[PDB]
Amino acid sequence: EIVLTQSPGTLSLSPGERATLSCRASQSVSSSYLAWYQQKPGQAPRLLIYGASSRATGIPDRFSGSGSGTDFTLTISRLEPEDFAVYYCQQYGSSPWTFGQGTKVEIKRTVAAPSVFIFPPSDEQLKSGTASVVCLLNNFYPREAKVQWKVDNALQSGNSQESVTEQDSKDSTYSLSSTLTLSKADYEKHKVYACEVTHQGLSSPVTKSFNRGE
Amino acid sequence: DIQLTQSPSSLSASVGDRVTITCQASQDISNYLNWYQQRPGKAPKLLIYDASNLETGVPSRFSGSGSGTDFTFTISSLQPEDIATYYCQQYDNPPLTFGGGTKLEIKRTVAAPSVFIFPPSDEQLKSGTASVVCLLNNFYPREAKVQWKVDNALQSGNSQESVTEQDSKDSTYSLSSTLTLSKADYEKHKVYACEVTHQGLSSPVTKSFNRG
Amino acid sequence: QVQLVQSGAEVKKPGASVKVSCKASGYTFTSYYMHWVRQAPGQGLEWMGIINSSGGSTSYAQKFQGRVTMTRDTSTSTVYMELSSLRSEDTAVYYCARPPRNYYDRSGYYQRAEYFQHWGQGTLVTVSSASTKGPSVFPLAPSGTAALGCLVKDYFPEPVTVSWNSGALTSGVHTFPAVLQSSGLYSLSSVVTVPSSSLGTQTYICNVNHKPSNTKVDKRVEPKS
Amino acid sequence: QVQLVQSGPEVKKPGTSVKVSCKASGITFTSSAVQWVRQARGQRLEWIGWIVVGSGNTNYAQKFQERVTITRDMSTSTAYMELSSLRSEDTAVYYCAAPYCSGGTCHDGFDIWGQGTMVTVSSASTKGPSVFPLAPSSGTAALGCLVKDYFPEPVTVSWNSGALTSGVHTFPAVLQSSGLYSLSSVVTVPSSSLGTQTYICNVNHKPSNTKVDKRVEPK
Amino acid sequence: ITNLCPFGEVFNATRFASVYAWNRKRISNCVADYSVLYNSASFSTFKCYGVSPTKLNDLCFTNVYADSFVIRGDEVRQIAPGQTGNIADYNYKLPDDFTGCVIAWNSNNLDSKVGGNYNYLYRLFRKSNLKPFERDISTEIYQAGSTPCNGVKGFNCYFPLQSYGFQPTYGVGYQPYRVVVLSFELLHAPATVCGPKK
Ligand SMILES: *[C@@H]1O[C@H](CO)[C@@H](O)[C@H](O)[C@H]1NC(C)=O
Repeated sequence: EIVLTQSPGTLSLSPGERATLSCRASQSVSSSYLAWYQQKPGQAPRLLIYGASSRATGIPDRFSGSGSGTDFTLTISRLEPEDFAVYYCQQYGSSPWTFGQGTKVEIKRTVAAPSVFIFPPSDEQLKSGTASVVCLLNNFYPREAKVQWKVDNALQSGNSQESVTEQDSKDSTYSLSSTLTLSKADYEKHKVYACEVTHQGLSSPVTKSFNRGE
Repeated sequence: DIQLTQSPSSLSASVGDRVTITCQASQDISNYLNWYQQRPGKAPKLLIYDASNLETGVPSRFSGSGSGTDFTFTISSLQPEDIATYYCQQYDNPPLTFGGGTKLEIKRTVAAPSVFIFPPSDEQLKSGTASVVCLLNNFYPREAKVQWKVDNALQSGNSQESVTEQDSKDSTYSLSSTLTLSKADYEKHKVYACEVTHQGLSSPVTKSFNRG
Repeated sequence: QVQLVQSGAEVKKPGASVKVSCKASGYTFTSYYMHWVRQAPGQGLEWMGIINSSGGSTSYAQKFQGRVTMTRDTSTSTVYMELSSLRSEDTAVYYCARPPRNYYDRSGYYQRAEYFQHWGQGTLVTVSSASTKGPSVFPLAPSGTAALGCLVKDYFPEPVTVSWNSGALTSGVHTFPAVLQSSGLYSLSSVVTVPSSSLGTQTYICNVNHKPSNTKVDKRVEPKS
Repeated sequence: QVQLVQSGPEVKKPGTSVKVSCKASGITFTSSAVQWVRQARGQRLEWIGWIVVGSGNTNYAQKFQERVTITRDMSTSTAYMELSSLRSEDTAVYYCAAPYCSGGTCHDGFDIWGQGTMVTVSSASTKGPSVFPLAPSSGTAALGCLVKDYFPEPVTVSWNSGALTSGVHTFPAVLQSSGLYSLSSVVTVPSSSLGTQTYICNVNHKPSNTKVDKRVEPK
Repeated sequence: ITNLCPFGEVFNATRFASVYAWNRKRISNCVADYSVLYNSASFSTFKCYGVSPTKLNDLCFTNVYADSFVIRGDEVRQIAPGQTGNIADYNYKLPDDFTGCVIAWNSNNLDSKVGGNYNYLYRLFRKSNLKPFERDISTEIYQAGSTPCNGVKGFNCYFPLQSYGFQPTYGVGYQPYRVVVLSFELLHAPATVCGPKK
């Protein structure tokens, strides 16, 4: 096999800068048999570059490719918020047609405070015997956030699950959803439900709360 | 002349089913019968010649049979791009004659239309006429109701509809309705809306704009 | 590589005559018969007649006898169909169709093979007193998925052809069939759906060609501001 | 319109086989080639192998040689990838790719890709999802939907049949220790449109063949 | 015009050529007895263009050509003027003004093997269609893209020939068929191939 090493593992840059991604092969590979793909979240790979220097049809000029022998470079000049993706290099001139590990290109942004929302379980879900409480953290950067569930001023542990979206292609923010799951009985034993958000963009932790039945 | 009666005039079937249409000749025409497929807006393309022979390049899913007066044409695995009108044609005796045709349609899952509305261009307003366009995109089934409302007043007699043929890929249709007024009448009103009723919509969907 | 390329769509007054051409390329012109088949809008196919490309002998269907003349020019590899005393029923798309050669079987019997393996693109002939008029092209400005388009209005006769970005854009394109307005002029619209993010980046231009009036219009459509 | 279209998501018990289809349009299929690649959740692309349409010659990576069979059907212009001896490590999204070809000439790279086919291999059964509204409270408000207790991935969530897309966030699903999956899809809208505009979330689970339209109202 | 033309050599030959490397026998200065052909019932295809076979014993020609090869049964229809397909475009092309006969018979008992007969090949890839009566026997790697192949197989670099692998199949259309094409040439020159009556 031919080993494809991409460098670096992750790449954080502000919009407008120039990103330089390196792809190295364990032995020489023909230039007209190296390709660059761009993969966005929830999307198929897209042919960015072929032949190590040729742009596929409809690909913008800010994408460029170069290199030879055992070293190839994909350069994204004039970086844009929509360019957050994983970029892959593939050689297809010698079987097996190996891929690189990919390079994660992320966008730098001003610090943004999350917007915190709370949703009590619906009556339809209560009739089923299980209760789900959702705390939503909307449009914050950086990724690092802390969510604490409190039931009657009692800190919860081992019963909540978080989910973070990918970086937005427009404002480069993140969004978090935390789901607290209880039984009908356990949910109805208590009164006040609160989720506490600690984040860099907040001077003090922000608690959003609701009262069961009001 | 020898008359070729085709049956059925039109039909519909889902992807994967077997379809068999028939062509009957008024007199004996031996096996000199051919089958053409005409996709919308293009010239007929020969698929079967001499009632059983597959034309070179034609997929094996097509077949034909017959000799004498009765002939059949069959698609084994119906495919999205088989949407066309099919004609039989004899050459046993001049003049050459064709069948009446058989319009084949494709059944698929119900898809709701996407509705867009387009105010008249300022350039067209200069000419003294206003055309409002309502677009329904990629829906099934074909039937839909487009209703124009001007300041909530239902309009009839001043609009025209045009429907595309079934798309060869996704088997959906598209529709455009154009409401035409004079500039004087157009400037007299504020709210322009088109209302769409379709099987893929639980409730009618309205798209509107204000002339301002 | 066989090509049958026919002359452009025409409008002719009633009682006049029309001559449709069919230029052949990619094969020995004189080796094949040439047939003519016409199709009225929304109707079936009708056989008109046959011409020998070598010697120019013809045979016409009875209902067109005395009204149609079929000719051939070997110098330009072109076949002509001329129809006179045009009526409203003669409004149709006219096609030249080519079958393979005939052959002799083992017993010496002449066998015909009149199945049409090649066709021209067709020629729309409109029989009407109305005068030719070039169209006006108006933008249908856009707002996920957005939609834009071009409205081609007040032209005669059919057809017009609409391409997008000089043919670069084909996906999501719907060119609707024309409608005959109450003013006797035709009108259609061509729309296309695109990604919303592309609204501010990619330029969209519709190219409209009405050949019967030699009208070529390029219309840039941009979101309203 | 030039496209490659793959089959829908599949759930297969371990040890069985899965056959993914790849239909080509817009291309001279007879002159092209189709490569198959797989990507695990949050992982790298993994080359499986390719086939030449005209000859049917195949070449596989060493890992799939004994387990994969790639074929084509030229009467339908459709290529196929079959994976046998399914193990839990085969749960991934499988892509086909092909170069565009003009009759005899072909593009010098795989520029056409299919949408992908999500294949999950496990012993658990197929369970449809239950959809619950997260209603907005009483200058911008937030609403959404809860898609709970389904297996396996994926689920698709749209709003107002695709009309509403600004401000939407469909969070990646989390597998709740019971072995079923839960996901939430929210969207933010101005506070003046709750009592006037109607919002409906449309969830589809192809593996269970379940279509649901849930309206969200403010309490 | 002297002795008899050796048609039995062409028709009853033990082995036939691959269609991409079709054989041609040039027949000159002899008396040709075509009765052994058109009075036989063993042929599944017998089509003559520009001439009736029943008159061949009463005709004279400058030269005659006999081309022989093996193809699939469902491909015999491509051996005719104006046809298309892999055989007509890439292996054996008849001219539009062809004057001659196409004669084909099923040869499953001769050219099929239970394990497949891979001696018979056809050209699968070519940059352009063959001119009439052109023979191409090159084995150069076909270049599908714009990248030179340098004689090495790979992506967009394919071997241009493919074997039939004839087997005793169930459908006759898949079985091998032997084809003889007779071309009758008429130049401004004395006739050297004549029927017995002339
Ligand atoms: C080939 O041999 C058979 C049987 O021996 C004979 O009937 C036939 O005429 C021969 N073919 C020719 C062209 O002489």
